[PDB]
Amino acid sequence: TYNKVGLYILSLAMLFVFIIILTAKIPLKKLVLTNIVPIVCFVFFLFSIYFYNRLKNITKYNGQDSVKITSCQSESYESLTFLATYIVPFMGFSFEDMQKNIAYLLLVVVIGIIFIKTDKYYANPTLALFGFKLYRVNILGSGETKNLIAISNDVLKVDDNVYYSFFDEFVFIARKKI
Amino acid sequence: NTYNKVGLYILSLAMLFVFIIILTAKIPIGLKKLVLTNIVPIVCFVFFLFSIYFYNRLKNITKYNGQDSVKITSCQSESYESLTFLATYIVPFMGFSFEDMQKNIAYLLLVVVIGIIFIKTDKYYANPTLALFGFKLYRVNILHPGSGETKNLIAISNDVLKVDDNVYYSFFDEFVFIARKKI
Amino acid sequence: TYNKVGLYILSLAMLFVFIIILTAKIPIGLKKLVLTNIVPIVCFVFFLFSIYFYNRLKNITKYVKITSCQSESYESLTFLATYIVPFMGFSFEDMQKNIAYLLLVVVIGIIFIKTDKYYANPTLALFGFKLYRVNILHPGSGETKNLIAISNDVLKVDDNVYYSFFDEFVFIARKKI
Amino acid sequence: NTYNKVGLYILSLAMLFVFIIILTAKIPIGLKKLVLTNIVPIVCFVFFLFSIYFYNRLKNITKYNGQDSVKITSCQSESYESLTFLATYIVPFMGFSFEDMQKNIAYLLLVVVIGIIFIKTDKYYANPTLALFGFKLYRVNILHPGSGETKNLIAISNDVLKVDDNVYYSFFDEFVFIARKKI
Ligand SMILES: CCCCCCCCCCC(CCCCCCCCCC)(CO[C@@H]1O[C@H](CO)[C@@H](O[C@H]2O[C@H](CO)[C@@H](O)[C@H](O)[C@H]2O)[C@H](O)[C@H]1O)CO[C@@H]1O[C@H](CO)[C@@H](O[C@H]2O[C@H](CO)[C@@H](O)[C@H](O)[C@H]2O)[C@H](O)[C@H]1O
Repeated sequence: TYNKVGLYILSLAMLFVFIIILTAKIPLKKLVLTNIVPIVCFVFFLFSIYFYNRLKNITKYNGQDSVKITSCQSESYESLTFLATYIVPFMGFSFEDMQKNIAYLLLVVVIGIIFIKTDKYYANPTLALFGFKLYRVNILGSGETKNLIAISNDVLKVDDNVYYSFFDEFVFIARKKI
Repeated sequence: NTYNKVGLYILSLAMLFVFIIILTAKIPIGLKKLVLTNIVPIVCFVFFLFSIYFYNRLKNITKYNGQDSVKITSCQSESYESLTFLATYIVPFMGFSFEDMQKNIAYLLLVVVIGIIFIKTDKYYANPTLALFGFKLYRVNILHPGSGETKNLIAISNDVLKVDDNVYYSFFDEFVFIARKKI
Repeated sequence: TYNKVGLYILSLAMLFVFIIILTAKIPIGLKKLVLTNIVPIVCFVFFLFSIYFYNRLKNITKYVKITSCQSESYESLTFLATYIVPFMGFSFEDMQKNIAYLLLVVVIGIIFIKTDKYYANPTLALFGFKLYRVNILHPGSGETKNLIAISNDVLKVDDNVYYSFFDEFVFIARKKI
Repeated sequence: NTYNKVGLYILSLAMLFVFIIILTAKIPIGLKKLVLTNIVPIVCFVFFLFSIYFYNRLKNITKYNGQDSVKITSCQSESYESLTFLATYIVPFMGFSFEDMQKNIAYLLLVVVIGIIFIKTDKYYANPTLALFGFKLYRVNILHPGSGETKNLIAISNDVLKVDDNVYYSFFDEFVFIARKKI
């Protein structure tokens, strides 16, 4: 599953637009040699667009059905991920001096280690602009399935057809068939 | 009615505008020069009159000529998340230097992006600066007499909501509304 | 009982030591040297006021049965409100920054603490103070409930202490041998 | 036993020393005045070597053998108090450009006073930087085969603790200890 790093690029997906705005020493290969982080962020933005297309067409396949939807509930977001991965790199990447961005980019490592769990890096509140929503679904053929938090592009009513992909053993992708 | 939805968010960020005009302004007549070196203070002042306008709108929205008297069955205090304060107000006090307009453009884009996120994830009342203007969250259950029943609605009002007293309503979405006490 | 400002000044006692170290600009000394550092003069006057309030709070209680006794679990949010943010604001070399940080002190005053439990700053624990939750029973009708004590010493069930009532929720007491 | 307590607190304040060393360090035969010019990274390097010395000391407090075996009756998770991260780490990140030694002396007094409250109020293990070195809190009801039974003690350990397994006690106060898994 190489798409696991695809969601994390799609998790940020708009911070790379901010670094283009923030660090841009525009007035030739000299201008290419003066700023490098804009080029890296542009490559990552293009990769984010490609992973968005892959996540868009990744649910359309020949997989012969998952389940009818059983009892489920909403999840909502964790704002600590948005304070960790989005505000602090934004403050790191605008200070100049070459010596403060290293400190703030180590602070984001410290917050990512000690304040949030390893598996809960997919619950980014930035991943709400692209029509995404999580529902915790108890899937019950397929078999018994519990504690599987599903990424969905629409609402999830009960007792209806749904196609599935798989992302991890905690998370997966679902699309509603009518 | 999503126009007032972004308006609650822009009302809950007026003290940020006050912090910006306090932190930024360079007051020593002058006409063009005083306008030119202070563009961020007058922009945040325009945003401040926008927030005052939306305060006037949120005060006047309740008397909508409906005269409804929906009663209260269960009510309990919700409180704010108290991280939405840290998500919008930690920015100008972490050392952000308002020197070039590129950084101010990036900051305004961050405010717009965080507003779109907070609108879409149903966290536009979660900012704890809403209690500064006076607004208390109550998880309340209205009766809606004679035409059905609702469940698990979040109400914002500037007065105390006890149990079993009829109120008005002014809905934002299907989940969030605003009441005031009948007198 | 105006002594609520007595405990508030004693709560910020070690803060005024910081501002003396921080914002003083002492290098021949004239009256001008006194008049530039007006803020250290006010902080020193408040420090002597805190010394007086320490000497007064040493013997406020002058000349009962205790039922419940639980720990209080000191809140750190009052420490983030009134201690580290004025220390941030008071060293920035221009007036607008401390004005802004004092305004944020006001904001993380009213909008966060819901200030009736402002007494529980952990700087008081430096000055030999401990907090306990108590229900009082006495032949003074014992009617007060959900009472919280601030003391220099530990308490337990049925401990003879002298009440020195402070507010609706607060008193000061020590045990009797 | 307060020496081990302030050792645990100064082990918690380790990435702050690393952050100060990163944040203020002047990168520019006779070049021997660099110790005089760069005094803050030198004293923070001395502090960092001290912090790793208390870490190496705390790694083998439980190595002291006395044939210790006590049976754990219950286990939970307490988790670090999230607010105490902001009380010791917000100083070099909410501004505070390092300057003449008056401000550094004030910051040293603030760190010392922070330690003086945090020892007295029993919130030295509450710092969440301790999980970076690897430490998981477990509220344990532990029964001693001996004089009596103890209740509601907070345990710090480098291993995961299950139900009914034996540990080694290294009591700081009567409330906390650092333990290792029986093997
Ligand atoms: C401008 C400068 C000053 C501003 C200060 C303003 C206040 C800021 C404090 C904010 C803050 C931590 C933020 C940490 C900093 C983040 C990195 C910082 C980066 C910069 C370097 C602490 O907030 C405080 O936390 C205390 C302990 O949590 C709590 O006390 C309590 O004591 C008793 C229990 O011991 C108890 O009995 C008592 O009832 C309480 O009261 C306090 O009431 C509360 O105010 C809030 O964090 C909280 O905890 C989580 C995260 O850990 C996180 O939510 C999680 O849990 C939810 C439960 O449902 C769940 O719903 C969420 O899904 C989940 O995710 C949220 O964030 C927030 O819920």
